[PDB]
Amino acid sequence: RRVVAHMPGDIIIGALFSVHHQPTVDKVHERKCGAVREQYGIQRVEAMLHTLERINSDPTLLPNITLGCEIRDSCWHSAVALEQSIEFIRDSLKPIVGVIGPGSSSVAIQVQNLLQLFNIPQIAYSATSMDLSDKTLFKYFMRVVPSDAQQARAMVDIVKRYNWTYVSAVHTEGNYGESGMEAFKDMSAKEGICIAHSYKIYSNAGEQSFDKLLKKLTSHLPKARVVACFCEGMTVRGLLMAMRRLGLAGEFLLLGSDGWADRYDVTDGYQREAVGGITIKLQSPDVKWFDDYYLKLRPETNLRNPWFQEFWQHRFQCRLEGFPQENSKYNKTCNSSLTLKTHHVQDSKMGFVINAIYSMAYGLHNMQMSLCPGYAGLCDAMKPIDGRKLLESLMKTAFTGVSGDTILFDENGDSPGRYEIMNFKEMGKDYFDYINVGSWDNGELKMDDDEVWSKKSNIIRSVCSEPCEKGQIKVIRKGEVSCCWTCTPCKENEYVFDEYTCKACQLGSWPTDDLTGCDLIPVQYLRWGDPEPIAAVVFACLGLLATLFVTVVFIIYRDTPVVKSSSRELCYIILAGICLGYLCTFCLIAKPKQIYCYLQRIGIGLSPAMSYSALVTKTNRIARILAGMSACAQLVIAFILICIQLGIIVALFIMEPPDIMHDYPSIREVYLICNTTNLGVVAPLGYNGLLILACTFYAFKTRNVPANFNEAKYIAFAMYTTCIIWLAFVPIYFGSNYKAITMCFSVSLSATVLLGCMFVPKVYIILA
Amino acid sequence: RRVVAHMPGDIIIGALFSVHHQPTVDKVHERKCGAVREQYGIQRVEAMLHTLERINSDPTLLPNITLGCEIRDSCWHSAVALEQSIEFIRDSLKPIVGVIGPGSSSVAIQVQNLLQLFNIPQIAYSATSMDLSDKTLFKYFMRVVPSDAQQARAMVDIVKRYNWTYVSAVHTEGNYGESGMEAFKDMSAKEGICIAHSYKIYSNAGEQSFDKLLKKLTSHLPKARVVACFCEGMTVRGLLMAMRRLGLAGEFLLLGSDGWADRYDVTDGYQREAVGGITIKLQSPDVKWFDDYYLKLRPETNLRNPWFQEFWQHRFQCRLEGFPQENSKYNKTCNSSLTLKTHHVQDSKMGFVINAIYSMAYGLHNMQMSLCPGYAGLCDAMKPIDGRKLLESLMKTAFTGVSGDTILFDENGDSPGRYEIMNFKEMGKDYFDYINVGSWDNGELKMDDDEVWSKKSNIIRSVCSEPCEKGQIKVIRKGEVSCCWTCTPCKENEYVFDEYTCKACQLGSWPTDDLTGCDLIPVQYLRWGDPEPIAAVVFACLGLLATLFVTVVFIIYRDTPVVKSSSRELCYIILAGICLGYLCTFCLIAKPKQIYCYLQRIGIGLSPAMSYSALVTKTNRIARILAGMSACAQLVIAFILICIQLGIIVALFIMEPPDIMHDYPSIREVYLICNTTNLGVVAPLGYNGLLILACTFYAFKTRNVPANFNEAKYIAFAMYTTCIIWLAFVPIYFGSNYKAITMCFSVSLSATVLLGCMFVPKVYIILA
Ligand SMILES: C[C@@H](NC(=O)c1ccc(C#Cc2cccc(F)c2)cn1)C(C)(C)O
Ligand SMILES: C[C@@H](NC(=O)c1ccc(C#Cc2cccc(F)c2)cn1)C(C)(C)O
Ligand SMILES: *[C@@H]1O[C@H](CO)[C@@H](O)[C@H](O)[C@H]1NC(C)=O
Ligand SMILES: *[C@@H]1O[C@H](CO)[C@@H](O)[C@H](O)[C@H]1NC(C)=O
Ligand SMILES: N[C@@H](Cn1oc(=O)[nH]c1=O)C(=O)O
Ligand SMILES: N[C@@H](Cn1oc(=O)[nH]c1=O)C(=O)O
Repeated sequence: RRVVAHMPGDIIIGALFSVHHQPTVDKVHERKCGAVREQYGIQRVEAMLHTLERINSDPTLLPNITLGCEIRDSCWHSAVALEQSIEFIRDSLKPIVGVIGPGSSSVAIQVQNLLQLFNIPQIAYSATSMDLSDKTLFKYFMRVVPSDAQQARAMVDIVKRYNWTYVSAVHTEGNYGESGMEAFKDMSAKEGICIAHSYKIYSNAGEQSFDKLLKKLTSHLPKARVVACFCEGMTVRGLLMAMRRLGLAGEFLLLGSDGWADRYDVTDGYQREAVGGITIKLQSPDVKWFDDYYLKLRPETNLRNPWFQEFWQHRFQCRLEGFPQENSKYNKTCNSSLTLKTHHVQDSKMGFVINAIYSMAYGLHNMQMSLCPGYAGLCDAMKPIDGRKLLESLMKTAFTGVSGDTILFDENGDSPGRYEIMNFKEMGKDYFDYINVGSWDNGELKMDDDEVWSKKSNIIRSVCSEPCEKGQIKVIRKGEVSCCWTCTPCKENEYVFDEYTCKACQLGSWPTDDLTGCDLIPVQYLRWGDPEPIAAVVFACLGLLATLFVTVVFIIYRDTPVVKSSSRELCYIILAGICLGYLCTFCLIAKPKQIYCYLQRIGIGLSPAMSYSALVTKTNRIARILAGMSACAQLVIAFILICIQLGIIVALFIMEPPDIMHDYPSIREVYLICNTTNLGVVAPLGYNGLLILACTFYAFKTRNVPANFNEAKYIAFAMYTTCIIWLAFVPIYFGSNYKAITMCFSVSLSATVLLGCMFVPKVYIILA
Repeated sequence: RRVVAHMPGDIIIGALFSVHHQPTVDKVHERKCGAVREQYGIQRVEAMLHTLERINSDPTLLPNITLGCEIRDSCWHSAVALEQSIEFIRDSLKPIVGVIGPGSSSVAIQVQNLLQLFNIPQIAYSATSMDLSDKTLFKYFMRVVPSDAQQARAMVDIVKRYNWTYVSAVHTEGNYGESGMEAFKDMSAKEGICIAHSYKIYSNAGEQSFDKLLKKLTSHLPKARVVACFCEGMTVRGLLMAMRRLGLAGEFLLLGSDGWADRYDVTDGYQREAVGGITIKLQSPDVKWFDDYYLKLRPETNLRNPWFQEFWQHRFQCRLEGFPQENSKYNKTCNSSLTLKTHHVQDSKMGFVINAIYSMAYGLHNMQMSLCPGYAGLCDAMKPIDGRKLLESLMKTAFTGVSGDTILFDENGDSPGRYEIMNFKEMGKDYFDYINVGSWDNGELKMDDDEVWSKKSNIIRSVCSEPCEKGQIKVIRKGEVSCCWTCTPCKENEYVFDEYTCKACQLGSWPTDDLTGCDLIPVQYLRWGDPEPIAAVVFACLGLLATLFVTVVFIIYRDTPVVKSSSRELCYIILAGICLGYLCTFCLIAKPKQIYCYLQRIGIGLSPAMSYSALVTKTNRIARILAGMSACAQLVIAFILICIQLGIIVALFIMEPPDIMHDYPSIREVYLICNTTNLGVVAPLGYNGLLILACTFYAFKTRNVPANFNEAKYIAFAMYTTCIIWLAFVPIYFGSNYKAITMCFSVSLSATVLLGCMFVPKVYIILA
């Protein structure tokens, strides 16, 4: 029923070219094909018809015998191609020794499933899916083109080079699109790429299907502006027509594939919508001798091609009245002046088709040479050409292609190849073209970023979220695509440990600038400078001057009656304690070290205790003599209890060594202090307070007595005031942080009031 | 060539049964298929051979015409089935009017692609993939079974019923497994299920492939304990063999499908590894007449089935001497006592097979009744049986199946069906069986959770992470599936409002008990009661009593001679001041409101001024008396001094109006006290300090002058004591936030010392 192109020969080679368009979604069941094709149709048919005659004319290839062909139309449809393939193998049920496989991957799979049953090798020129690399299922299938694994790698490289992270995905329903999108999704989601949503659609889908697909694509338009299309040319054209219908004229960047390549028939009429698209095209130089033969073809003389008259009518819209094919649908006639030179575009994969035919010829040549080296022709051992031997010879053959490079097949039947990255641009006014803006070879992507985006303002990068590495802010993911995150700044206490978590530093520590890491907060100590410490040391200096003056005035007047009243040694240890207190004041405000830290503690424990014990063991005799031991050796009765005092601090000392803790009152600052604790400091103060209570009780006992210049009342008043000076600082000491300056002040004031109200009257009048 | 089973008839019906096993991975190219099958092989062939004879015998169906058949072996392989299908259509190049399609989905697709080119209806009994529902690509395909969309729905229902979330997935490479797993993935990822990893493998893959697959499965073993297998019976058997080999004995839960169903040939020998697995099986009642016919078959008499001798020798391991198919591999001979009744198991999908055949017959009948109603037989308008008419009659035919229900086809060529959920359990010792533990019909999943997991301890649910929603802890997702989360506690300041983020209360609130919502922690005020305020109130009461007693004494003893030197009005001013102080302390300790601290400030200002202003001028007069306008100048001096302080207080109030602030010292607690500043509490305090200094200077001037019982000495005692108290409260005030209670104490103590050192000599002297 369907027509076929013949060429007589001793050996017949089949061919499946999509001369006509895929049947519409209505007429699929009738299996009637659409309009004729030029690039994928007549050009390839003429290419095969001419290359066979070139081979036949060549004496150095397939000598003494001729190569024929039986070219059939597959209409880019699996059913039509399967029917034509059945027509191929009808003889096996002149035999077809091999076919030049169809262009579509799914169609090639369908044809191979039938052909491998009859041992008919099949060489494809544009079938690209990875599924055809499985030699277990597709043993009799070979390619002159690489698989789409390299194409998926190239697409991922392109999306990676341009910061594209949040893209959408579209692929044509079938085997090429499906496998390509699976490979792309795998190797993209592996590295860094996030897909907004993957869509699939048939090439022959209606207008409504493409409209719905474009609406779904636009649902993510503000964020995902890049659409990775592992789609055929017709799918991309349908997308462009949908864009035109609903007024989208540059909101998307279409990233095409080998299906789009640099085809002018997929952007014609809709150039404005496809501008800025980036496509991948298998590298194949133009074939000059094909152009020299094709452009001189005329319908009157071209009889061996059954589709040439229809193509001539369809291209130059006209009617060939003289010939049986007229097609009066075209109103005007064709004058003998129209030529194929005008608006001639040679298809991209012409080299591949010629290479496939040459490959089959060379395989046949090798097999013939191997079988009968002597005979020049078809030997008796070659009349029943075996498909297995031909396949074996083809799998190892190597030759020189039309381009000039070496064509050879690997273990999977594929062939080496490199890609060109083309960009659809507007060059002039009302002029669009495909510009070669890069290449991809074995993982090396050499792109040129000046022709595409001839400026710094490129396409808005398809990113879900802006880079959120701005200082404090971290990144959290809400379960959806790991590229759509939300930004939360975390507390100044913590610093970022990774991009998704920030952790806290140690108890005493602060994050560094920009929270890159963590540092140690400097320990700010009580300095020898500062207002309060310098005031304290001034106080201590005044105190020392007072003590030395009083000691001098006592040494001058040793045995005077106005002095020799009580034990003189008690009124030596009192001044000793007074001096030691101010020595403690000096020792306290200092860098916390090992020696100073126990020196200050033993001093605080020992000084006021000694002085006030001396005062008590003076007043005891002083008032018991008038109320009704003593002698002069009361110094002992003091010392022993003072020794007890010493002993108890020994008990407190042995438990707590004079170390330094690093007090942390807040997260911001760090302080260092002595090893003094509540238990270690409340006991000596408790003992001192008991002594104070006894002294106060007994100063009350004596109060007013007639003595030498009335010491008793003044010392009682000093005791009274000291009792409350001690208590004043208690709230701002127990639990506070400045307990050192308070200790210095308390000791200073206590010493001053004790010295000023017991010594000053007596020695003052003595000097006066 | 391959052997086929013939049956003469007027109309021939093709059939493709997997009589032999799938060719091994090393024999695929030769297309030599393996050992014979019983359930999927001989049983189905015998079923068709007997069903056709039943139809021929039946006069009410297809009268006056006999039904023939040409049964061929597909070996469960696409290539072998395609070869057999080519042999079916070889006449078109007695015609085959229709085939009973193969069992596999991919094999059925391959056969349909070829059959639709010749208008040959194909009815499948077990092909269940969704892809075969597309009537555009598979117009001539019908089935008596539902698609696997319902099966994926059933699997998702089962995984969601037992709260399996982090399941793993395996499917057989092909069309049934692929489509089933895509459907399951969609339907499961939609609701709440996550897939640890999806794996694919061929049925005839080697031991190494299954070992690698099982190692990858065990890589998630502790967490992903349930495996959803959209796998064929042979894939499940291979998984079981791997489990036996590498020592897995029941730490996986295999969730089978229609491929597994309740097949005993996938768990034979490896029952221990498959125990506990849950499978889905299409419901099909056992056919009784088929059992009656089948169990009486003998190799001697059964000649029409060419595979019966081989099957007989394979099943009972023995050699048949009396027939050409000796197969001397087996040692022993076959005695005339072996019967098929022993260990007989009828396959699950037998009724479907019968139904398919019946459906075809019925359709033919209908079409005949539609074409030639009068003639009984094959009318002249029916000799070239038309595929389109037969398909159209099949698509609308409805009849009664062997089960008893009504078989009919919908618009997609499918048929209604329901599923049984079976469980592989161990009944006794060394005895395993498939137990019907549930069903699934049109979305309703009935199950028996007591039969599977007899105890409450079921299989450890496949969960990637334990429920983190308990208390303050929060869920954080990493860069992987959303069913695995890290459980991290966020601080007690924050409350969780969403399961993936928690936020802190603004300034003065706390999270509730449920950590859902801030609670606005209550404010704390001075709180009438408590020990300290009660003591303060007691002191205030004592002071008021003292003031009233002194005033009563003063007003009773008006112009007594001893009280004549001191100014009466100045004493009145003093008493008024002390009374105002004791009222101000009462006012201050209370709930803070506008009016309260509107006058508490003027109290704290005036009352000390009211007293000390009078006292200073009194002392000035008493000093001028000794050193050298009585009352007239003193009152105006008091006037101007009190007025200057009143003006200062008024200006401070005007410049800084009082408002009840809600100061927040920390996040934990909130306090309210009406606004005060450094100036607001220093300027009046500084003024009164100047007053105290002046009073101290003057009463030092007078010191111990002879007077009425030397009131100067009492004044000196008063100023000493007052200065001491004022200096005493500095640390507790300026070091802590207890402003109110310390102010109460200070005011009360100053007032009481002024009331003690004065007016006590007066009262106790004038009393005598
Ligand atoms: C600050 C603190 N005060 C003291 O822990 C303290 C310790 C020692 C002294 C003293 C003294 C002194 C007095 C006179 C002569 C002399 F040699 C020494 C005062 N306060 C408390 C109890 C919280 O008020
Ligand atoms: C807590 C603080 N005390 C006061 O801010 C203060 C304010 C007023 C008074 C008083 C009084 C008074 C005394 C006698 C009669 C009278 F009517 C009033 C005391 N202290 C300081 C100075 C740190 O001690
Ligand atoms: C984003 O692309 C730019 C060039 O367009 C370049 O900085 C780099 O390839 C990408 N940036 C990063 C951080 O990788
Ligand atoms: C599964 O569903 C929820 C999980 O929290 C629970 O209420 C129920 O008891 C679980 N188990 C079964 C057998 O439904
Ligand atoms: N690469 C495609 C072939 N191809 O698809 C088109 O749309 N044009 C074209 O040449 C395939 O592998 O099927
Ligand atoms: N629906 C299944 C049918 N089936 O698969 C098996 O492995 N056994 C069996 O009956 C398929 O499409 O393959």
